[PDB]
Amino acid sequence: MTNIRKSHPLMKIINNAFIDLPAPSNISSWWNFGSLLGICLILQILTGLFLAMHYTSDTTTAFSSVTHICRDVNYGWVIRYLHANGASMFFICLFIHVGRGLYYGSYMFLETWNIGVVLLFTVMATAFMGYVLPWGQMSFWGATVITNLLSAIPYIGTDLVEWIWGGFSVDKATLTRFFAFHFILPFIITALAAVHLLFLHETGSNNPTGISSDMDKIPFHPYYTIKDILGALFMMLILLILVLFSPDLLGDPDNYTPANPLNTPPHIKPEWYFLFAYAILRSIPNKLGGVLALVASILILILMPMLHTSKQRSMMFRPLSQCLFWMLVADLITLTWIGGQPVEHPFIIIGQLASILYFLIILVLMPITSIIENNLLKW
Amino acid sequence: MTNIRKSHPLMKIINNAFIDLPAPSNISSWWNFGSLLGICLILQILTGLFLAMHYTSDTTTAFSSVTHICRDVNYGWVIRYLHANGASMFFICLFIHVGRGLYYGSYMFLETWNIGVVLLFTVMATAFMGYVLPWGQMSFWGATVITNLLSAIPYIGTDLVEWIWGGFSVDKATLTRFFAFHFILPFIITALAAVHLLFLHETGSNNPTGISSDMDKIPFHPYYTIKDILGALFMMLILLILVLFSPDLLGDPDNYTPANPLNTPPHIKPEWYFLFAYAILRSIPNKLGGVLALVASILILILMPMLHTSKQRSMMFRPLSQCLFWMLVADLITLTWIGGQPVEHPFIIIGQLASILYFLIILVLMPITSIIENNLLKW
Amino acid sequence: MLSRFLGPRYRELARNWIPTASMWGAVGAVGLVWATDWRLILDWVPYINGKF
Amino acid sequence: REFGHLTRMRHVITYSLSPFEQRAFPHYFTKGIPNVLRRTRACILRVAPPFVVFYLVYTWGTQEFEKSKRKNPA
Amino acid sequence: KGFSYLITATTTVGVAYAAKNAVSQFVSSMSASADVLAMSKIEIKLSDIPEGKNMAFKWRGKPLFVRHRTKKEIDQEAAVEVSQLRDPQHDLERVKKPEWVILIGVCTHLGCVPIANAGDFGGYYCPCHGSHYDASGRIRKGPAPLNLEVPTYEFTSDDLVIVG
Amino acid sequence: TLTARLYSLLFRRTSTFALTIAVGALFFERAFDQGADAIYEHINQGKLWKHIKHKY
Amino acid sequence: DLELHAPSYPWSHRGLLSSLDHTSIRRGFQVYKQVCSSCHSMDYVAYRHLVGVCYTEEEAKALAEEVEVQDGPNEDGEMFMRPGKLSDYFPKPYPNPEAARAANNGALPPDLSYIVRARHGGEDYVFSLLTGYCEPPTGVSLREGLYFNPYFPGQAIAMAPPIYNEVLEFDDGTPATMSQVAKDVCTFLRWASEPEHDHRKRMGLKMLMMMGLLLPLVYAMKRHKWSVLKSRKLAYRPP
Amino acid sequence: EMFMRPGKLSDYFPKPYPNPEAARAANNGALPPDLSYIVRARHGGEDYVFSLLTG
Ligand code: HEM
Ligand code: HEM
Ligand code: HEM
Ligand code: HEM
Ligand code: FES
Repeated sequence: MTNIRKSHPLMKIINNAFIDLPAPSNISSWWNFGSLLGICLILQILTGLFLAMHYTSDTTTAFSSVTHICRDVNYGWVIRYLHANGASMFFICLFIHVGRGLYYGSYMFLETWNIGVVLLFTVMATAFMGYVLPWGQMSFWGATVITNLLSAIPYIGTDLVEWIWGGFSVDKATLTRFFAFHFILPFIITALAAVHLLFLHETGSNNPTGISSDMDKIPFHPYYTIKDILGALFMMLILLILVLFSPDLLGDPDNYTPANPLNTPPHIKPEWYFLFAYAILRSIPNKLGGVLALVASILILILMPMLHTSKQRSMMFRPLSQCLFWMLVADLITLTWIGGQPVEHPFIIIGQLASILYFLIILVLMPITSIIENNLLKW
Repeated sequence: MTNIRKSHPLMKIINNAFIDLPAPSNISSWWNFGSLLGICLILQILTGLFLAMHYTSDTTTAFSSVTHICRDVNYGWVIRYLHANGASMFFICLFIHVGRGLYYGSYMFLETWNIGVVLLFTVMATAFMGYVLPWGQMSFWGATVITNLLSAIPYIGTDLVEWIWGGFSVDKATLTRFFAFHFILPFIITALAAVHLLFLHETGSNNPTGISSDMDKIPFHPYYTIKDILGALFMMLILLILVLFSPDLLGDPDNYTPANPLNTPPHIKPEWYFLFAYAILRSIPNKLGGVLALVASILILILMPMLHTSKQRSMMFRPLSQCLFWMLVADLITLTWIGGQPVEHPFIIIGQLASILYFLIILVLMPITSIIENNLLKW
Repeated sequence: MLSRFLGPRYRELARNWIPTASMWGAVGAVGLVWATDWRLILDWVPYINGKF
Repeated sequence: REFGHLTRMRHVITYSLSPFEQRAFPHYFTKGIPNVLRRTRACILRVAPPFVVFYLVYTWGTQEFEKSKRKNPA
Repeated sequence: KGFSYLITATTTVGVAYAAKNAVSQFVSSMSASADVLAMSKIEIKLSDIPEGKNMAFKWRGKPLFVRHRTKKEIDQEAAVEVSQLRDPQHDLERVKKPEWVILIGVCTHLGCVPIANAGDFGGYYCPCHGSHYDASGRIRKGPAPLNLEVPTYEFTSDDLVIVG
Repeated sequence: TLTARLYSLLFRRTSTFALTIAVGALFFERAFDQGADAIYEHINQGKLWKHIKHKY
Repeated sequence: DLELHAPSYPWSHRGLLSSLDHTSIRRGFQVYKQVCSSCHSMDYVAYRHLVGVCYTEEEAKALAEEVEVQDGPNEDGEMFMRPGKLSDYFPKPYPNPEAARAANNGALPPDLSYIVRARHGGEDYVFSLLTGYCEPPTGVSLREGLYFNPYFPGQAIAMAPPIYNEVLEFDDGTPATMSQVAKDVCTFLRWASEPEHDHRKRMGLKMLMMMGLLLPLVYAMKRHKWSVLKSRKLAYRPP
Repeated sequence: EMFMRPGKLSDYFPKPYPNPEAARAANNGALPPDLSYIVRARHGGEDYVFSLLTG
């Protein structure tokens, strides 16, 4: 006789995934965010479906439909604001996950790191396309600006922006295409996340100390299932606080206005999670330089495995690198704050300095600090 | 040091699922349909997305949006009719696949068979919700009839029906939720097809002779890749002939009329691939009995691995069983034709006899005949 | 990496694969021109410019 | 299920030739037509009768609909 | 081998033709549809504008700017700071029309719509980052580094005009 | 043989195979489009718009 | 009860690779312009679709300019008239759908944008229904204001006989006999239902030739690769 | 004809000006914004609205 959990192929995959997977016993709370992302994803999908069941995708009846969701559908406002704030929770967990990967040297797992970068790209694309769907003033003008950025591409720029627009501006065609891509993309994200977990399992998780945890391993089920359950409950508490008490805290009030193409908002800004890159593109004067810096701000995560030079994988035993990492985090928050602020002195100078310092830390200060680090330990 | 094809994890899965998979050397052309359905699935998804980018799931604009797709979108008509006739081809290949499984005793694979039944049910649901989207006369009234079917279930009944309707009857809300469910479902179908292949691979495949083919397995890539490519080319030939020469061959003309709820079309029939169920519906006078028979017609495939009594897996060496199976197929076409025709004296009795025969062959004639054959062959 | 790949045998391998890689790049260029229907290039090749 | 532990054989020899040495259509019509005719002869006596009786039933029902449809002299 | 691979080569050529003529179908579907391919022929007319009045309509999904150039600008602004003005341009270079200058409604600094009849002169003041525009569309003060691009004004007979 | 020369001049290398396929498709698209359009116009001569633009 | 199915007429486009006779399309549009548009409506097609099919660009813009079309709000919010443009759909004779029934006996004229593709039978029906009017047979009295047409289901149409010989004058100068008018308007309605008809047939020709080329070659490739197994010769030599 | 009838419960709030352009014309030229979302569409909410009306 065979145990069904270890013999049934479906239960075999589940067992090797998160039942008897050997995981380090000393992984901190910062790892829970991984599961949270998946949890958020699942929640998002559910809410997304219940939003797609009352949302037309026509310019004439987009915004009104959303109001019909909030004002007429039984328990509709809860689903709508659950989606809106779950997007912010998703991005909070995504940023914390990226920070954890940077800190404890989890980017040394190359394939998982690259798959994660692809997942990041897809998640930002999906969220941007989703924000257009309510067809508020902010959605329309943000889509207009972002797609107008693509006109800076040489030779094939204007054709590309006209093509994506499905015309000559953001209109019914663009809204419908954005709805379709917003629908399909999260399933691609799910497949990519499955691939991410697959690549991760062939090497096992990395502990905070960086040293291989092969000698000290515990089964995933009796410990980390309940630990991730507690993490999911805490994230649910925070998300529900946002939804029930300040639903439009992380939301521009201008979005609650029909998208009028004949009147711009006095201030145009993306959502908060998109500001860190947005301000970066604001720093570079050249239009194509802005696009290149925008793509580099995220693609620079690819160079992390190559730029690593310290003999130790993790950062628990590298104080100077720790100060550098927290400098980078503070700089990211600086860029996020600046992006929302209008372009004007002194924000131009501070934004330029913040972007320059970000790139300097990522490419120069960290490897040089690691090389200095090695000498202090006689290696 | 090792080939990437069988060392890289994703490459290893692809290798031992499509390249180096040992398959029987004598699988006939019928087995090719297993590939075609999957290709059809992709052709259903990839084309379907491009309709979602110009389709607005609103009662006031759904039909107008579809006409806009077919008349104003560049090559939109190709996408629309490719999608419709590809769904028809999907059902053709699905029925042929079920026939192959039933004939050459494939239902001994149990898990794969049940997963296939679930996939079949999901596909019928997907097509049902799909037909409603153009919001034609036949779309609207077929949706009305099929949803009103569920009123026959005891107790819950009308409450469940109105829950599906999102109101007192089919309306804008019903159209929107049908569109959303239609969008989500095929990805669930894709995951279920992956599970189907996973279950199938553990045991291999059933060759036409029905005997174990472990002594004649051949690598998949050199032979069956090109064989299934030829099959897909043939399926493309048939599908493209249908699309480009008689686009509305398998389609009611009245669907080109905007859905007017104040006029019942003279004929109310579902799509051609549902009639065999609908005819069974027409056979049973009792509404609850009719719905139970309708679901049992498809559910009977689960009983097949329990109803097989012949000591021979395949049907290749069993003449009377072959005659019974072909009588069953002819009964299926008879049911389709009867469902197509209205309900009068010439057709009512034929429908009753056809339904009784369809159940009798599966549940009674086939097992008793297998006993007769076993006795006749000295075992 | 900066010096391990810089070797006489590696340089010879580069020379060996220069024809293959270069005409693979030519393959890609011609395929891109054909796929995008690049008029700026296709306007010069005879009997193909008649398409426009 | 991968190659290596499929089954056990002994004293079985398989001769084969390169695909570049044989003709991909060796006696396509000389031997193919007799084989197709033999297969049709073997299968038709079992496959045809249900479809021919289906055709009879279809024609009978289609004609039955009209005369029940037709005018009754009264 | 040449014959056997010639079969494969001809197959691949046919498949390449089919693949191009299949992917191009979808790509062209994702381009602008025929209904929005009826553009750039707006039949607006100039008989609703004297000097200073500044109607703006919709065209190609963007605002356009129909304004009677004021009796001042036609004579002075054609030579007001013609040296640099942050961009070199003469008034009738903008439009052959000497009384019905027309522009596009995208302020050429970041992407916006300058509200009409405002600014230190009063032509077009961009609500976003200030950047007033002259009544003929010129930029003198403001973060805006370039002037409004003028759409191809296919002015028809009499009042009726065509932009684009 | 012509076929042998074609093989061991332009078929042996898979990259040369790809270049041959690319150029062959480049010419075949034009040839096939021209031929099919000419045939289709021949079948429906006088029934297409291009055959009656001269009148109006 | 009973209904009379329309006979299969020998249409010019009936052929497998045939195209709509676009001159007849132009004449049929004329017929719709001065006969059917008076009470019947067509929406999904516009003057823009006429170019490159039956009318040249100048003729199409003149046709659009002839009619008067309601526009958006005025400088104070009025409903000002405007000469139609190429981007204007064909005007609807009756503003609200109920007004069409009110003007008629009570049955609204169906839109012809899909009437060929929505009626079971196709052009043969729409043609014959026009050229099928006859005096009612004895024993079946029709209501006042109703008309007997065998092909129309129910045999009781609300049409005044629309097409009769010498109703309109074709620009070409072909005779205006009732059969000619019916045939040309039926061809135009078929074009209206399926604008891509000619392009569909052209692509179908291309597909037929391409598959007749590819399928033998891919079958040859399959035979080539499988010939290792279809020519293998087994042997058994037990000790 | 587009006749007249007393409003019922299901009916939405009345709209004084037929088209928004008529609304602009009736006033100096500005558009009175819809009040269904004013509080949560303007930075400040009820505080801003109260200050605007009484300030
Ligand atoms: C779609 C969102 C994502 C999901 C659902 C996801 C899922 C997961 C999960 C569940 C884990 C295991 C738990 C953990 O260690 O955190 C994990 C690990 C990891 N993920 Fe992600 N991830 C996502 C995005 C990313 C991103 C953006 C990156 C960085 C580019 C990334 C890189 C990693 C790395 C390096 C690990 C291993 C961490 C370690 O072993 O300590 N992931 N991922
Ligand atoms: C990857 C996970 C997802 C993210 C991050 C995401 C993000 C967003 C965001 C930010 C919005 C704008 C909300 C607002 O402005 O009020 C939105 C709206 C929407 N999303 Fe998603 N979404 C996700 C998944 C889905 C899925 C799977 C669906 C479809 C089932 C979906 C359907 C919608 C719809 C219909 C809207 C419009 C309703 C609205 O804007 O409130 N979303 N999404
Ligand atoms: C399981 C495979 C699928 C089947 C069997 C299926 C079936 C159908 C059918 C029968 C129609 C009606 C077509 C017509 O009457 O003209 C339809 C329409 C539609 N389907 Fe699907 N579908 C499938 C997959 C998809 C997918 C994956 C999507 C989304 C990407 C999708 C989106 C649509 C849309 C938007 C329409 C309306 C377009 C139209 O009017 O034809 N379908 N589908
Ligand atoms: C969503 C549609 C389906 C897809 C994409 C699918 C996919 C496949 C594929 C690719 C194969 C291997 C090729 C073959 O053996 O023919 C297969 C085998 C099989 N499928 Fe399906 N299938 C589908 C529906 C079904 C249904 C409805 C059933 C029956 C309930 C079923 C039962 C089987 C069985 C028994 C086999 C094994 C046949 C054999 O290898 O001898 N499948 N399926
Ligand atoms: S966009 Fe008008 S000034 Fe910046």
